[PDB]
Amino acid sequence: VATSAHGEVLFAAFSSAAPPPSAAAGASGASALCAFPLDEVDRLANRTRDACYTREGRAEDGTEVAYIEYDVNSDCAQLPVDTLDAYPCGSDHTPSPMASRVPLEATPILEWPGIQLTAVAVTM
Amino acid sequence: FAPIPRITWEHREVHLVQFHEPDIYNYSALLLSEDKDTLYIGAREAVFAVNALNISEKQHEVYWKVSEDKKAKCAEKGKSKQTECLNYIRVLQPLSATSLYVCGTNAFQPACDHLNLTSFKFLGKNEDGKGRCPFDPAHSYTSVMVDGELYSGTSYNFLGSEPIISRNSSHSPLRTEYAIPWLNEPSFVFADVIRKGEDDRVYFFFTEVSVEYEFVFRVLIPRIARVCKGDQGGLRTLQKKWTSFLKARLICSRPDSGLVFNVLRDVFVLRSPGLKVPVFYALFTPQLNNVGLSAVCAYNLSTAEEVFSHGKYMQSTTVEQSHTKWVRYNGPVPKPRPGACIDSEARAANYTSSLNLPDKTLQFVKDHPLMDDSVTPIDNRPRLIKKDVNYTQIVVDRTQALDGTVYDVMFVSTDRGALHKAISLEHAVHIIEETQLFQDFEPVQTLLLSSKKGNRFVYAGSNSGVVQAPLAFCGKHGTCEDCVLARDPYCAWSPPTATCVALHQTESPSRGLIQEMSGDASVCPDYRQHFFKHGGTAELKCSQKSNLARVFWKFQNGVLKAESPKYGLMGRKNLLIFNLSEGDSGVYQCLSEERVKNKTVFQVVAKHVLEVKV
Ligand SMILES: *[C@@H]1O[C@H](CO)[C@@H](O[C@@H]2O[C@H](CO)[C@@H](O[C@@H]3O[C@H](CO)[C@@H](O)[C@H](O)[C@@H]3O)[C@H](O)[C@H]2NC(C)=O)[C@H](O)[C@H]1NC(C)=O
Ligand SMILES: *[C@@H]1O[C@H](CO)[C@@H](O[C@@H]2O[C@H](CO)[C@@H](O[C@@H]3O[C@H](CO)[C@@H](O)[C@H](O)[C@@H]3O)[C@H](O)[C@H]2NC(C)=O)[C@H](O)[C@H]1NC(C)=O
Ligand SMILES: *[C@@H]1O[C@H](CO)[C@@H](O[C@@H]2O[C@H](CO)[C@@H](O[C@@H]3O[C@H](CO)[C@@H](O)[C@H](O)[C@@H]3O)[C@H](O)[C@H]2NC(C)=O)[C@H](O)[C@H]1NC(C)=O
Ligand SMILES: *[C@@H]1O[C@H](CO)[C@@H](O[C@@H]2O[C@H](CO)[C@@H](O)[C@H](O)[C@H]2NC(C)=O)[C@H](O)[C@H]1NC(C)=O
Ligand SMILES: *[C@@H]1O[C@H](CO)[C@@H](O[C@@H]2O[C@H](CO)[C@@H](O)[C@H](O)[C@H]2NC(C)=O)[C@H](O)[C@H]1NC(C)=O
Ligand SMILES: *[C@@H]1O[C@H](CO)[C@@H](O[C@@H]2O[C@H](CO)[C@@H](O)[C@H](O)[C@H]2NC(C)=O)[C@H](O)[C@H]1NC(C)=O
Ligand SMILES: *[C@@H]1O[C@H](CO)[C@@H](O)[C@H](O)[C@H]1NC(C)=O
Repeated sequence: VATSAHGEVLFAAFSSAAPPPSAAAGASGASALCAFPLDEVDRLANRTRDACYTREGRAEDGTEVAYIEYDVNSDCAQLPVDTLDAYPCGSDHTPSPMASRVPLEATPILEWPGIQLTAVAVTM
Repeated sequence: FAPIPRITWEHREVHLVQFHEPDIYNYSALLLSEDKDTLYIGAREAVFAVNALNISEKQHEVYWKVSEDKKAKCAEKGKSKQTECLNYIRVLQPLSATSLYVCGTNAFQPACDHLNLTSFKFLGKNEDGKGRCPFDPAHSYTSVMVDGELYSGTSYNFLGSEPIISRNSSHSPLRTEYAIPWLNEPSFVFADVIRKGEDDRVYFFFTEVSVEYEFVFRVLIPRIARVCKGDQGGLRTLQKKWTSFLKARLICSRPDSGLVFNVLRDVFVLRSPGLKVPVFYALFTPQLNNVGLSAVCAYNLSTAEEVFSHGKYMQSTTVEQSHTKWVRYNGPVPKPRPGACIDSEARAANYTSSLNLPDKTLQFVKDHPLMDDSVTPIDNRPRLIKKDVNYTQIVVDRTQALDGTVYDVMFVSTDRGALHKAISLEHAVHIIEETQLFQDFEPVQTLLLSSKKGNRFVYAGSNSGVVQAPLAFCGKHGTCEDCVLARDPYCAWSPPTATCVALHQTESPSRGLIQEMSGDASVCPDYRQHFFKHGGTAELKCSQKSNLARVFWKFQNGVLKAESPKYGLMGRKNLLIFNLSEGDSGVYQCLSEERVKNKTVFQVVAKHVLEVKV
């Protein structure tokens, strides 16, 4: 994250995959740096929670945005609207563990074709 | 497949005692006292004590109703305020001579308490029944009180995402692991202690999603499991966890017919006065294409004990390289045996408890709770397979016939409030009778047998009330032939009293009594008058109880054909003479014919003397 104190943007180095999950080495593999503002992170997690709690993970208009991950015998629900405000961090009655169908998308700011990024530090 | 119930008793034609409290529903928990004279009923928001000899006699009552602030709390959690947000009694167990251990769902706050029997008032112990009692009245649940410690199988939470087989001990609390190898979406059916160096065991029966099998949809599989009473958990690993938990497939099928019943519904332990080994009578239905079918498989405890004691375990393996498959483990098994009890052998190797077992053995059982061998039924086939019936609960009474031949009497309840009485005759099922216990066709949720001298009864609970039935209705049988033909080990014909009596109940002489399970009514020793107007029509009423017999009419010593215009059959049994004239007068005989073995048994049902006026 940006530091000079602790920003609101997550800077993440990604590398393309080799055929255990090893990044393709040398000039055959590339790396990229993506920025995911943490508010964008929270916006999506919040809408994943909201869908899964109140509108069966479907979320109007269309649909199939949230589900229960890791094969847990739970399902998304049609709970009252008030659940969102009453239980922000959930409860014994809310669906868990939740996960998004919709991914959090970022376009690179850095795209290095022959380099395999291993460490990130950002300042301002 | 098993035939149709030989005789059908309407709720109207038999003596059945009923019990229900106005505005009180879901009579799902039944428990009778030590003395067997007081049956306790656990319903929705109430507990009663009724005279077990006449369930209609209400002795004591106690309520445990939910507060409006607790109902609204539950409703705010999107549950049904007037349905699910109420106190469903789920745990009704003996605690002492002067108390019972009671747990209810309680608008999804499982709560436990002690019912003071001398007062029939709750003690307000207000214990958190999380793990002991389900939150949801929909969730599966099972409990057995062993040495004043509750052994329970249910959900550990509100959503029913966490299953649990645990012991609320206080001294040594133990529970299962929250892992697929241990339990994979189970639906609890039954639990009991199988008592004896050798330790006692606490068996558990349930249906869960199979790991060993793969099909179009996820396949369910019945499970027999056990834990050791003396379990104290592991020291370094399995801290506060079962070290004695082993499970296996419970197989109920006829393969030459492609019939597989992979959903367990009920389990009854036949505790033989004679036989040293108990027999589990298990009730199953198929997961796939149930339309519906029911099967009753009987399992010898020794068989299951053989699997848990000497059977090879199953290994889980990684397969290409994101999948898990389960195969027979043929590798080295640790000693002491993983999952075994603290027996004579262990004590010799200076092992006093699970707390001092090697980590090698404890790790093994934790990673291998499932056995490769299936637990198979006696004679490797079901005792009964029935079609067009969804059986709900089962009870079995081991009864000695006049002959001395022992029959295991199967009382099986249906999802339409009926009870079937069946016995496995010579290599074929005989369904003696069926009785409509509930006039409202309410499914029998719970069933409980008292085979004790004097108080011989079956007690069935549904959402609408409770019913009390005897084990036989010998008196309903009119003739000796009718008494014998029933092929009920409970019923014998008494020539001195001219009544069909209940053998092993009545004070009639044993040596001078008639019973033949062959159905040969040959062992037995051996006129409604009408006057109708000319031209008029006659209805000659005739009826019998065998659903397996057909009736035909006879006039002037010949088999009359009930065809238009002169004759007609009303309701397939009542004869209709249409145009009365001089020649129609005389004797009309209604006769029945029923096949027993190869032979046919003709009986004269009705005798009529019809006289046509001029
Ligand atoms: C994701 O959803 C959560 C709620 O489930 C959002 O949290 C709520 O966000 C508001 C927005 O600021 C918070 O209000 C503010 O709190 C600060 C703290 O003192 C106060 O100074 C402001 O005047 C205002 O009242 C609210 O407290 C917070 N509630 C919780 C439980 O966290 C979150 O903001 C959402 N994030 C995104 C990106 O949508
Ligand atoms: C349930 O399973 C147990 C486990 O074996 C069965 O018990 C055993 O049955 C065998 C079969 O005969 C008995 O062996 C022998 O019986 C004959 C009959 O008189 C006798 O002459 C031989 O000398 C020998 O004893 C074995 O002893 C017996 N053991 C026990 C503990 O019962 C049991 O019969 C099975 N029950 C059902 C309903 O399947
Ligand atoms: C406890 O016993 C009561 C007594 O019968 C059971 O009541 C019944 O509950 C079912 C629903 O679970 C009612 O069925 C209906 O379902 C449709 C489908 O959506 C719904 O639209 C209707 O409004 C209604 O809920 C049934 O009519 C009702 N019986 C009576 C006489 O009201 C109760 O379900 C039992 N609870 C348990 C856990 O067994
Ligand atoms: C169980 O219920 C009985 C019924 O009242 C309770 O009995 C009373 O006990 C007190 C002493 O604690 C006596 O002084 C009273 O005379 C008893 N009354 C009767 C009618 O027996 C008993 O105490 C209750 N047990 C518990 C643990 O509360
Ligand atoms: C369920 O577990 C609780 C947890 O301890 C048991 O509670 C103890 O019960 C004994 C009497 O049996 C009391 O003397 C202790 O003071 C209680 N301690 C606590 C923390 O509650 C309870 O008895 C267990 N119930 C059953 C049926 O096994
Ligand atoms: C046996 O039980 C099954 C359910 O296990 C019954 O099937 C249901 O019947 C109702 C009645 O219309 C249908 O609405 C359901 O869709 C059926 N469900 C399934 C899975 O088939 C069956 O009718 C019962 N039959 C008997 C003879 O008891
Ligand atoms: C007990 O059963 C008998 C038999 O008819 C009945 O007369 C009596 O009223 C019943 N007792 C109660 C309390 O219902």
